[PDB]
Amino acid sequence: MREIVHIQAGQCGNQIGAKFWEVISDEHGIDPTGSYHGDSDLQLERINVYYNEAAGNKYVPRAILVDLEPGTMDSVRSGPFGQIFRPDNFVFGQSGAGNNWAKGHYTEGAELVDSVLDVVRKESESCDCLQGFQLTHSLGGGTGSGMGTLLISKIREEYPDRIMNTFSVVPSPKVSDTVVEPYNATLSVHQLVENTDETYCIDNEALYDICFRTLKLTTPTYGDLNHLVSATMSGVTTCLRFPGQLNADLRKLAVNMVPFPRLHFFMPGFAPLTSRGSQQYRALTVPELTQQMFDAKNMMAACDPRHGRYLTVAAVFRGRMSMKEVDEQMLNVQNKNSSYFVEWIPNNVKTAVCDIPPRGLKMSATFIGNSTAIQELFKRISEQFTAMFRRKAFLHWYTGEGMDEMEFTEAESNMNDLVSEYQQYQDAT
Amino acid sequence: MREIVHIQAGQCGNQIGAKFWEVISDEHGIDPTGSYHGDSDLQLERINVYYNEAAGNKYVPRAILVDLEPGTMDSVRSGPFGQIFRPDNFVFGQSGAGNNWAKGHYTEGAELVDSVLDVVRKESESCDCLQGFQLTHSLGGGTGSGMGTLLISKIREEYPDRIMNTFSVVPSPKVSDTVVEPYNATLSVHQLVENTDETYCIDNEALYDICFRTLKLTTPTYGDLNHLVSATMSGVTTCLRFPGQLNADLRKLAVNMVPFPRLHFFMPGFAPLTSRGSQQYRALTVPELTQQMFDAKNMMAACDPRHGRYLTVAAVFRGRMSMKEVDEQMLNVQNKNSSYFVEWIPNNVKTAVCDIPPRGLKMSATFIGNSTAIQELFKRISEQFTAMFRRKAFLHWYTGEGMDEMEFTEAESNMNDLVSEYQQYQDAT
Amino acid sequence: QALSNEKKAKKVRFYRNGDRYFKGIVYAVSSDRFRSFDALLADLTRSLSDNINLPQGVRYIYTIDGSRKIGSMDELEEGESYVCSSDNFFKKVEYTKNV
Ligand SMILES: Nc1nc2c(ncn2[C@@H]2O[C@H](COP(=O)(O)OP(=O)(O)O)[C@@H](O)[C@H]2O)c(=O)[nH]1
Ligand SMILES: Nc1nc2c(ncn2[C@@H]2O[C@H](COP(=O)(O)OP(=O)(O)O)[C@@H](O)[C@H]2O)c(=O)[nH]1
Repeated sequence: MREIVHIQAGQCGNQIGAKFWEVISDEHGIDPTGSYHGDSDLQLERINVYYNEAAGNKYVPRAILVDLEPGTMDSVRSGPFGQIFRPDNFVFGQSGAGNNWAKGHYTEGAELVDSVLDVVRKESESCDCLQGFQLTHSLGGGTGSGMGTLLISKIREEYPDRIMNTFSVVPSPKVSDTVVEPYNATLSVHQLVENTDETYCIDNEALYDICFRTLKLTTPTYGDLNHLVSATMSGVTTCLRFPGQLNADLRKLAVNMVPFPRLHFFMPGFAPLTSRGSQQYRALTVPELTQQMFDAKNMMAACDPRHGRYLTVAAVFRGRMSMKEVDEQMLNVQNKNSSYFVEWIPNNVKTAVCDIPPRGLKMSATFIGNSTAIQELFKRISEQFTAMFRRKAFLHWYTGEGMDEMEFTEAESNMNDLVSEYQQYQDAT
Repeated sequence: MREIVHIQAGQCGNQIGAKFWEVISDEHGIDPTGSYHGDSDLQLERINVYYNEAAGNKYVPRAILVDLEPGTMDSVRSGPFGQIFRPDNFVFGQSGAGNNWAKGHYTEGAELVDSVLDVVRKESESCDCLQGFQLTHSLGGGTGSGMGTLLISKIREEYPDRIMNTFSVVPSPKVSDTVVEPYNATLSVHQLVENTDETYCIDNEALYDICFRTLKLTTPTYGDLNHLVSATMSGVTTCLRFPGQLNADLRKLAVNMVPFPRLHFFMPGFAPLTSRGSQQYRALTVPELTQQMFDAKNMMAACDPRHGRYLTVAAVFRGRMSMKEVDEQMLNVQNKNSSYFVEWIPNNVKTAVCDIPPRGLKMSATFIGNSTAIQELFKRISEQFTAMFRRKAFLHWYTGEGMDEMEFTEAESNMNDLVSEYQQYQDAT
Repeated sequence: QALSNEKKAKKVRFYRNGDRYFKGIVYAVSSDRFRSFDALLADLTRSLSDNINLPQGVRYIYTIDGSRKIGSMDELEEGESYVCSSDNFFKKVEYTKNV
């Protein structure tokens, strides 16, 4: 039971997912053919959460792949672990997004969403007891922001109680991959605050720093950046796929991390992260995993947590370890750092301990932290939105697709209704 | 006992039958010479239904082949499994149909039907206990529509209690193989509603979609289209040729599917239909066979069943399977789809389970469904008939063969008496 | 002036003739995308008929009532649905019910 349907969208959502299913297959021991080559029987006990058993002892992923041009789906099926996906799940159109939200959500999104939901409904009626979905997209482009938020608004009308978490890629503050990325992010957060349950904000700029300052990589390609995100995605549901001492899932984190139904934007973090030649000058103990999570140089969003306050903090530990050693380190970082946590929530640290480590290490952790330091992330989108909208530039590519200015005004007013909440609950008593 | 006499007619009725006897011979293990090369003794137990044992352990088919020109019979005897038919059964004339119903039913039909019925009467007096006939023709051409309906009107005067089922090929809505195909279909349904017991309506357009959307064939020739019809023809009588758990035949389907003696036009459907490279990404279970039958992209008539209501539904399963697993899937598709079935018939699903699969698969099904969604099929014939008849065009090729306008008026009035019944019983209570 | 003449898309709906089970896809009808009325019928070809409707294709667009054959694109308006037919004969069913 408790199955998860995986949905991908856009160019970035595929290349995270094409690395994500390479990590899941190595934890459960799946070849690129689709057979099984494990050693212990714990890998086949909970195999139904990400895999459907096909005929002939082959396991295929429960993945749904969406794009508007076939240029990125052609590289996914031809790469490694690309023969494992079912060929019916590759749903793709011929027009293309054009790096445009209006062509992703209104014009070419409507011609495709009736064919995608024939695959979502078929996979959801095949599972025994559905846990909840998950989505991998990016707020910068057109398909991951237009087609990605269109799928959530149609799913939530059909499944109003299942959880729905998105692994978004929030655009970096310094460099800009897209000229119109403030428009594609402002018109997407307006959809995510009313239709999701929890959201993982990831910045590209915070991932280039970890590969440069912490891991000391010379030439980090996207095979090295997306490998860190896929370790965090598996690290959230790792208490659902393996037996543990204190178990969690996608529902217990949606209760213990979200106190108000609009404040559900997180920031992720993985530990341990050692360099190539510095993984022998280090002891792998629980007080080493603790003091590597909470510092600012290990976050995945480009925002220092010292500017704000933590509301809720989740720490998902993996591997065999003493529970006294975990329950003391989480307490010690809460007493001495008593200003950076919040006052009106006592004991705001959630602990989850699994048993099976990732392939290669001895123990590992995963940091899922909420904060009011992401109000700096929504000031920079809202400042760059109002800098472009007051001249009404890059607007005839949006108005020409059947859109008015009131769509923008209610989008930016919703974001300033979100900034006035993180500033409100930061200064409570 | 329970023998079946097979009758073919026209160009299309031969090339379905010449593929049909290639599938029956592979289930019973018959070489193209006519000998036997089986392995188990279950293939010779019920061999008498489609075969007469000749002298020297050779089995010849009980087939009667009718045409008006020798151009198509020359290709049947020269192809594979063409040496198996008896040379006396090739009854053919020298004139030719001319793609004309009046030359098929009145002028050249009368010069041939006295020679065909010398072969029908000889084969029917040689069987022990006759079950019923079957016919393969097409409503578009001249021989399959004129000579084909003339044989039924002469048989029913001689055998008033034996069943008589026709595998017609109803013309497609979009393209048109024949200019006068509304005349050859309107003047044939008027004969079939008074002289048959059940009729399988098959459209060509719904078979091109299955070879393009479901099987993913690049170049589907008629060897690939007629192979699907021949699998459905054998799938109806497959509970008569092999032992089973819940047995059916051509009589139990004629009782459980036909509630009124004018409503006997069906739509067929076969399952499973896998692609060439997608037959490994699929589990062959009973809930996979169920949800592949009832959707609209697997029918063989060009009409969506969602436009109307199912009166009766037959599902003939093949292969070893649990009866609890079949009796629950048929119930589950009846409770949740409670609007698309009819109200005044409770438990309108007929189940038949055989034991021996087709050659190559592990289990298979066959869908024999009645619906009021075929009223769209008779609106399009009646609209195209009245569009051509009100100008009285293409009429001197019919009136010149001894025919009046009252033959047409009582034909089209009978069809609108058929459309006013499917609209009547769709909105009952 | 730089804020130009407000190139806007009409949000119109296109039902298809006879098919009672259809909703109508909202198009971006604008003066930028279709220079002539005859170019609008070309986009109606692929996105209305898929398997079962319209053998003659897309010829005669009627009103939602309908009693007026639509002329140029200036005969259209903003925010009204339309029925797309392909013959001189018009089928009178309830199109705009249950949008
Ligand atoms: N982390 C990561 N981000 C990527 C990758 N490829 C593209 N992106 C991000 O995707 C965004 C560009 O949008 P795009 O992927 O083309 O989406 P689309 O235009 O909607 O199809 C930028 O924010 C890029 O940083 C990748 O391999 N890894
Ligand atoms: N499925 C199928 N239909 C066929 C085939 N050959 C002809 N037809 C159909 O037969 C009709 C044409 O009539 P025809 O076969 O010549 O019959 P006749 O004119 O009465 O001898 C059309 O509806 C064709 O689609 C075939 O091999 N397979």
